[PDB]
Amino acid sequence: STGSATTTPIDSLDDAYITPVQIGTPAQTLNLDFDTGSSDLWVFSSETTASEVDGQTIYTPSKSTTAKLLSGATWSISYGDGSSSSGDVYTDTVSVGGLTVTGQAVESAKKVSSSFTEDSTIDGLLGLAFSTLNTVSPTQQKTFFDNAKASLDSPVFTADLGYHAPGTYNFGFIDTTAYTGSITYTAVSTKQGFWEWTSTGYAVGSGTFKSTSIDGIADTGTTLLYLPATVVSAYWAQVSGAKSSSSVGGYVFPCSATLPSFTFGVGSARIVIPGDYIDFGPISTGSSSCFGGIQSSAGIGINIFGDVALKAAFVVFNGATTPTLGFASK
Ligand SMILES: CCNC(=O)c1c(-c2ccccc2)csc1NC(=O)CNCCc1c[nH]c2ccccc12
Repeated sequence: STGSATTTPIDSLDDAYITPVQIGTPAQTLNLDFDTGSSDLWVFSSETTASEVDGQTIYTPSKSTTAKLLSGATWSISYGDGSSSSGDVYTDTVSVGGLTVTGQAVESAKKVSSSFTEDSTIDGLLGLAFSTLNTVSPTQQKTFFDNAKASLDSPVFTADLGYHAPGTYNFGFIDTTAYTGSITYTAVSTKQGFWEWTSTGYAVGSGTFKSTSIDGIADTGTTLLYLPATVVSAYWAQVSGAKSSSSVGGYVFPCSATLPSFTFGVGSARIVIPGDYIDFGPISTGSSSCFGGIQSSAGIGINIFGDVALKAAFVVFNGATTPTLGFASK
């Protein structure tokens, strides 16, 4: 089997991407944020504290003839940005772009934090990292991909995120028309539960490529590109007037600037992130100071190849017995 669904930026800055998902019988369609950096499929629901719902579409398990309460199961997750959510668990039928999993754990939110309440466009998250990160207790649950994998034509999914435009998530096949050149595959460590790999280096604009190992994660659920302070300083040094602002929480730059590209290495291959992908607009409405899309990972503890990086590429998440990642230009 295979599945294919369109993913759409939630706003004009590509702050996140939402993908429609069918849950239950009859189908309830929710727009979920496909997140290769976490492993819980959780949703706004009829159980969510009412003051914490502000425009989201909710899953109502009582209206699904295939929903079953998973007895005694709860979940609770906290992310590095400080956001969180928690609740109970149902199993139900979940479909993505034609690919169906029965008995998928659907984690129903009783509580969500302010960042989630404030994003009316995101009805929940669909985790695509490794199932070892799943938070359901006392019995850990599997991701959608883990559940679907054996049935797929090939045990893979691909992310093709658009810049200011829709893109595609495919499950079970590689669309050879969706990229240019070849796909370069690179080794993955699953030890931290992430799609963790090692970039071979970087360049800033038309500058010389610096060969250096940068370990980090391929994370569709993080907006920005978080890299070591040395690398980030080298990038922003090329933008006149750019500075790290403690008050704003990272590098900012004059909105009148033309940003250089940023290149990262995948083996001998090179993915080029155009400069405009790195512009995240005024820090506050009407400001002429703009927020940068490349920021320091110092204090995260890991580097994160988030949407800013991934949207410059066609990305293969290969869930073969030894997982790997593939990157192609497009
Ligand atoms: C800044 C978002 N990323 C993280 O927190 C994160 C971290 C992390 C750890 C410590 C400090 C900062 C970041 C490691 S892996 C990792 N990746 C994820 O956690 C992926 N899931 C993001 C879920 C998420 C958090 N806030 C949102 C708001 C809208 C849509 C999705 C979200």
